[PDB]
Amino acid sequence: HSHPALTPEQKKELSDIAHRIVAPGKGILAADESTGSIAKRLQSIGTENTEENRRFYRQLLLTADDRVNPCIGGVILFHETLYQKADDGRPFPQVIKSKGGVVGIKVDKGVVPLAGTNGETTTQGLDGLSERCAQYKKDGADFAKWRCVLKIGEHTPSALAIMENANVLARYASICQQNGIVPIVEPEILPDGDHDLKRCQYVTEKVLAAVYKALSDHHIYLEGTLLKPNMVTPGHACTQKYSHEEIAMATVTALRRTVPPAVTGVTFLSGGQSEEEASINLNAINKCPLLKPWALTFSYGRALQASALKAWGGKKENLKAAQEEYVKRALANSLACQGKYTP
Amino acid sequence: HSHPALTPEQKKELSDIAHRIVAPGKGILAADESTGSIAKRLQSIGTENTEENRRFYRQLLLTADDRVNPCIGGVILFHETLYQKADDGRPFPQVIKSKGGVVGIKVDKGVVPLAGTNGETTTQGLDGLSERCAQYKKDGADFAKWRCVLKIGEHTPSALAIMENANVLARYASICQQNGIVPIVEPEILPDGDHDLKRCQYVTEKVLAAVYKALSDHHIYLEGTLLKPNMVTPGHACTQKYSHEEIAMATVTALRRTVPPAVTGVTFLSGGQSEEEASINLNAINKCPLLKPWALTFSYGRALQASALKAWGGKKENLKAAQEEYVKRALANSLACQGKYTP
Amino acid sequence: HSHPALTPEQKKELSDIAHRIVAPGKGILAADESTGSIAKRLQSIGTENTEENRRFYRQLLLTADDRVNPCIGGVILFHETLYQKADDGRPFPQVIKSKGGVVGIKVDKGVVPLAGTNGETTTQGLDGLSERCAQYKKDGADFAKWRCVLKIGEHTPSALAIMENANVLARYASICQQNGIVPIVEPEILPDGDHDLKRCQYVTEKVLAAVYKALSDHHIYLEGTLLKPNMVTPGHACTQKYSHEEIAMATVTALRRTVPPAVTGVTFLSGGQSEEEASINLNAINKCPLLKPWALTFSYGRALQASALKAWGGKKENLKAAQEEYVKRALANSLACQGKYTP
Amino acid sequence: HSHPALTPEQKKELSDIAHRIVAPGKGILAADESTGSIAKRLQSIGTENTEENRRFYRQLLLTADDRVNPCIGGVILFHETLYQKADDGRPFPQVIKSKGGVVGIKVDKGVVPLAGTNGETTTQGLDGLSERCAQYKKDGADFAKWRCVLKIGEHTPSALAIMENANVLARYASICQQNGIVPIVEPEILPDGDHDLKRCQYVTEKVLAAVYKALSDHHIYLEGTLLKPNMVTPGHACTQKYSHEEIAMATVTALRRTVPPAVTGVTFLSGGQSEEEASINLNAINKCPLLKPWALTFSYGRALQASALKAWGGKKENLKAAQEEYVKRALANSLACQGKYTP
Repeated sequence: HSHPALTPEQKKELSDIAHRIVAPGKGILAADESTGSIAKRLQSIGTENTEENRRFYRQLLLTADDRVNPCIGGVILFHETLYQKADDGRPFPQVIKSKGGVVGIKVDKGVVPLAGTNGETTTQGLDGLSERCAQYKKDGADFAKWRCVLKIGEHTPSALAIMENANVLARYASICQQNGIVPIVEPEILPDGDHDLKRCQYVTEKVLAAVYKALSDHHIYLEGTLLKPNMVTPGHACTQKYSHEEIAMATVTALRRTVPPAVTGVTFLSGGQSEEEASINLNAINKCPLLKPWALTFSYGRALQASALKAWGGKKENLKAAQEEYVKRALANSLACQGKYTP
Repeated sequence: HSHPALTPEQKKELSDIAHRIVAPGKGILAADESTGSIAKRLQSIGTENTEENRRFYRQLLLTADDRVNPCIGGVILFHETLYQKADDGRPFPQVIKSKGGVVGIKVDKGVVPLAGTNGETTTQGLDGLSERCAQYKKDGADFAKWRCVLKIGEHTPSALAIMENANVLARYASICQQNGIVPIVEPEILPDGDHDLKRCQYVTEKVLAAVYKALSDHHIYLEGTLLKPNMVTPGHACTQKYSHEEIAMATVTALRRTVPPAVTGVTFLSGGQSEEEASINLNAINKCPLLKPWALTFSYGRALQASALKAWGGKKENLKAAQEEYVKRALANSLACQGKYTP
Repeated sequence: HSHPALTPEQKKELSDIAHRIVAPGKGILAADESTGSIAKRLQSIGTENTEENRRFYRQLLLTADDRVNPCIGGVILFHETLYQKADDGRPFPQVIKSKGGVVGIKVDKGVVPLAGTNGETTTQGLDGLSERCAQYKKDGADFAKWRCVLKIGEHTPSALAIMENANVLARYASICQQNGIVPIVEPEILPDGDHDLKRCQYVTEKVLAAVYKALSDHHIYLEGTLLKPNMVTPGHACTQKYSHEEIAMATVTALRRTVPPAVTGVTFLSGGQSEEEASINLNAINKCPLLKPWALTFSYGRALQASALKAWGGKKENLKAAQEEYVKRALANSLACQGKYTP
Repeated sequence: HSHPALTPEQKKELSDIAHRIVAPGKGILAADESTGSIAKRLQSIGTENTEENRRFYRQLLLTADDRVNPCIGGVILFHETLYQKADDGRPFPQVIKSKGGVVGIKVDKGVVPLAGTNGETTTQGLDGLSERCAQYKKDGADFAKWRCVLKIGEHTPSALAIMENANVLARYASICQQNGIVPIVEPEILPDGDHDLKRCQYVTEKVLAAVYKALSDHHIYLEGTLLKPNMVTPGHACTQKYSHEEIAMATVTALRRTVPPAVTGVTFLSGGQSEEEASINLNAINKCPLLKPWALTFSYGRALQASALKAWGGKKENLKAAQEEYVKRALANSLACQGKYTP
């Protein structure tokens, strides 16, 4: 017997938000760095960690030139950044919505170790998620993000890790879709270790298959979700070298065997890659001569803002220059969304 | 760790056969009627059941005019019909391969009752399937067929029935793909009972999701398989009337949420429908304004040959007339494969 | 490959605690009533809800006569009651440990609705459970409790509800066993509705089988856990009347088909039963002529303290009389643990 | 909703047969050796393989002295041996039933390779099993046997192998229990390789847990089945030496964590062990100071008849001497069923 989890109006608004995010040529900026990760990033540049420094850095990211308006369709924020205001007086959700963006929020509470496994982790943050999601929906957040970690090792990932992460992702997506918030499912597979394209493709297919089976078990409206996978790439210690066409073929082949075409868009990770090779690989993925029935776009945390963070230096007078670097990367990644990129 | 079930040459030949079957404009004739079903069909026309009568009827089906050559890309046969010869001297696999067809064979051994359930059945025929598939591959069979039965009732289908049928279908597809034979997965959902489009769509999504999860568990090469579903249609005793656009929208929506686009083609059933409404519904399915990244074609047992069986009458001198009726339906269904059909 | 979740010393201390709790003749008092439930219970007696009233009621429960010392081996407390002190100066964990009890704590955060189902709920409270369990282990808590709710209806419980509750219970038990705390798994099946013994036994067997499969998937040390099921009883609106021997036979039969004998003890619920019929049914369960290879004891919330709450009346001078009623029930339930009870 | 797979009379007769087989002091002789295995065994002794030689060897096994009457409660036969007659005129089922035995039959059709795995096999023989089981029930067979093979390796057994073997075993047990035949579930784990007690215990617990979950999914009457596991023993190439008490503790510990006490009996394998060490290990298992709520007995193929096959030599005049050796082993194993054995 069928009891509908969503009314057709809820399905319509979720599909409308999900189509607005991964619109052709647009992508996602991931400004969701928590205090420890952004503390390490501000320590690398050599500045102290203060609320004013983080607010100024996200001012540099969010208040850029108007040329990024058909570049960034969605912005993932922290919980703190939702309640911070710009110096003009507008709060950051209004700054995002003023120039055509969609406000997001990273809603997980970190990783917990799984007992009995070889360093496998699950994700935390399911308690109070309905009240928090209603509160973020009142504050302008229209989509969310949840990050699961899986690593390739000797016998890892086991069935327990993939099963638990798929169940937690489906529970998260159900709770988010009850409150009118488009969930972004992110089964990140770590590129650590030494493993070729074939094993990474195998693990990607198994993890994505268990994820979509768990999404089918929990009555998830697949047209109002987004997928956030990592590109099928060799490990860091792998000695064999692969062309970008082989990486793109492995990624599109691992995606086409699992992902149903009702899913609205696919937003790739950077995943420890360089700033230029991520756009090169995304341009190669969008140039693969297969039939890809979804949006292939970017959700880059480091690969959008690393050059801007370097050219900033913690000094205010460098601002525009740093912003210009960011704008450059955004423009490049927009062409990487369309297959029209060339370096 | 990954141990490949198939070498790249096996993947290439399976993809080549699967692309040859569901080629644009082509479809599947299902002449696989066993002795009991074809005995009831010959009793309805009023002729005795003899080997010569069945051989003559399949002569009428297989030796038709050359206008069905870009209509029928594959023909499913019985075990007996593989070893029967035409009166010209050519055996029926050579008659099929001479005009551009692909020879198939129905390989299951019927249905067995599942204990503890409410009239739910599983499918039989896994023993000796590797030797039988190698023998049929020597005799010209390049694809196979396996039929699972699921009915919608009060609390049926249960989890046990869908789990068992998906596991048996995946085991069948693994055994067939080991021998170079493209498997056709057929999870038929019975249209008996009174149930609307929404419950049939719900059961279709759940059954197809469990089927493709079991196919992912058994390392099936999804590019070298075919899918044989039933159209999402209301029950026989359902009082509500639905347009063909609503049936087509429900079918394409139930397919797009589950089926990954690596699957080469989708061959629909007739499923107790009339001869004209099946082609009308297939033309409506191919005219749906959604993005459908696979081949939508027909595999019609009764809806191709019912008019030919009626116009035959068991008399030899009627032959061409009966054949002409069959040719008409084939031509119509070819346009139903392309969306260019109109009655 | 096997990576041990627990060292042998952790297994030894968990088995020692679990053997100390369900020792022969001993049982569990469930004083874990939260502020809403105990607010309804104090409203039924006609007293206001204050911290002093709840502290005095749990003083009446915990500081009773020394005749309950071979009666109660474990006491489940609230989070608040761990930090409340008696008027003598001893905190309530020290009052429990002074006379031979084991301190427990109810650690879940309530129930959340499951989307798409017919009124089915999952349980909340997984975030921060490792830090909370280490904190409670520092404060004297040696076991925990987690309550999942499942109801029998038209098509409920579905596979989604039992799967999600079993996975959440196994995750809870893993997190508790990492910190040296014996988990008590409670899959409560609601007695609401009209259903006979056979359907309640069927649902109990299916739920307990999925629970123990999920416990096997998560590497749970089964010798250091406890099981908290409900007695297999007909519904509230069921018209058929059953003897206590039939209820006991259905309970022992549903337990013997699922529960492996490595589980240390089984602590039954009251489950909305009367004060005397719970002890009668437990005496019947311990008098069943089958081989029961675990501890059959009680964990009664209402069926231990209802008469004491009634004879208290909110007046201090009634105290001993109220306590005497409680002591009576405790003594009776101790005989209900041993099969030597008679009314 | 519950539809009973078995009436109470069917449950009563299955429980009666299952209690008659594993009666205290009794065990199972496995004379089910097929023509290839018994051909290798007769080639080792140096005699030709003929129907008369196999009939005479099973005459030596089945027509022994009356001292084996409270030793052997059940005998597993081949399909051929059911229809062979003794020289006195009685067919072999009547020879078994005359002195208090129960006639069994090995009903599987061998092992099939699983594609994509590292040398993992599934079991064959599900087709026609209802008609074959009704035929064997007419011919005096009251129980059956089915053998699944699982090996421990680098990453084997995978989830696919254990899932498929558990599903096939549950389907087999359902089909056998529909026809009034007690199924004997045998998940044999191969002792090949080099692995300690801990990994063999881990694999035994995982395999038995998935087996009993699949038995719960298929509505199997657990009181009318038998379990046929292998003893938890180190590998053949394992360098570490273990006492018989450690092997017995590992076996009873792996059994107590999984097997519910509704299962009537546990019949251990020999599993490539010597003739005396199997009885020594079974005596150690029955002397373990844990609570074991089922029958612990033997089902020995080679460890009962190896000395009789050696002392036979293919010569008729040696008969009684060979039979005497067999009787000795049977007597020893009867004491190994009771814990009263000493060498």
